[PDB]
Amino acid sequence: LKQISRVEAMRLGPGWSHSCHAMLYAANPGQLFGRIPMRFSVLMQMRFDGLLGFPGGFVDRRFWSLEDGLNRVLGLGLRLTEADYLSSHLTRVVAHLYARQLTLEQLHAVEISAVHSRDHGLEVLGLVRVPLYTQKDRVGGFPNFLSNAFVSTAKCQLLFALKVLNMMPEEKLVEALAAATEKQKKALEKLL
Amino acid sequence: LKQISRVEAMRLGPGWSHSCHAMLYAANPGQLFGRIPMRFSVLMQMRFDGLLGFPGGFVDRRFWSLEDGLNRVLGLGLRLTEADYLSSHLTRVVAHLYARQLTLEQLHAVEISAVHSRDHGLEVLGLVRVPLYTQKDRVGGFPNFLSNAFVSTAKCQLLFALKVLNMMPEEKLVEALAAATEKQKKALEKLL
Ligand SMILES: [Cl-]
Ligand SMILES: [Cl-]
Repeated sequence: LKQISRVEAMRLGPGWSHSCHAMLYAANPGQLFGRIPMRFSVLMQMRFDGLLGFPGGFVDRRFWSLEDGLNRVLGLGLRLTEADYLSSHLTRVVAHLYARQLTLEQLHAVEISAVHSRDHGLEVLGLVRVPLYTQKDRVGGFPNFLSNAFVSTAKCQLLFALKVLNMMPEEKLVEALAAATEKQKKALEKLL
Repeated sequence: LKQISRVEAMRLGPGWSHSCHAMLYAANPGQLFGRIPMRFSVLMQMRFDGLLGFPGGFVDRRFWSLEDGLNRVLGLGLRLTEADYLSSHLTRVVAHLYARQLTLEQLHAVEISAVHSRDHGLEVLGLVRVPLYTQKDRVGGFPNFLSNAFVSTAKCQLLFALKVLNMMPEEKLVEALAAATEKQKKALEKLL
């Protein structure tokens, strides 16, 4: 999945569309069932098209910079800047990823704001927290989560961000994705 | 997937576990992008194990009837009865399904209550609305939704309930599931 610099992406022809998305996350000192460390909580959402993705959407560059556009397309009813920028990937779409660490209290505030948003029940069908832990059965939690259906680029963006923000070791991300994919294969083999 | 009567399920040995779940839904006169009829909204949720399911959980029959247990395990921070019962299926677990039509306003109230619940961010990671429409590309909406990962029995329960409550024609449910499964197959073929 080709990476491109923000400033080079901005020079692409008018035939290129730009999407901007935000990964909002918080340290989570919670312990599921009092024994499984949650470590972090990340917000994703169910989109109108039945896929999981990050808050955000397409930015009309006739009106807005990437950052000004981002803040207007989050749909969370709620100021991200270049300081929050992570990377851009070619998917004729360039997908721009931003990330911001909040307190867990602030992350909950976003969830509350979201349910009261104007976009709730239209383009956004509900927020979900990503489980980053893996249960003893080696599938419950993050591997199962990664076996859901994601909008183009979002799954790759999630895994990229977890790595580069030092939220999970690369080895554990590789394992979780392998477990997810094996699960999908086995499930499809039962059906076919 | 074997069906069993409620009263026969109640006679099963102590080696059988019982789960009770609720499908809360409302008529939705909304039109996505002003052209796609939404028809109904149904609530599901992201569980702690990274799978989509209905609100509910295991009922300890040493303490509660199926109905008394159901109302205590919803996790929505909020009275379902035998009148709301739909069916029971053998999955060593019997999965009991209940359903209740609310106003859209009441359905939104449940979403608000849920984000403020004691279980939010523990066993429940967020509610989502099911998109029952299909976009012009024949995958956006319900087929994509059905391509997510579901906890045992939930996907079958959803499709069963949509049929028997006359919310979607059987032909359209069959089509949506076929589209979902073909999508999963094609996606897995790209990876392998
Ligand atoms: Cl576990
Ligand atoms: Cl469409």
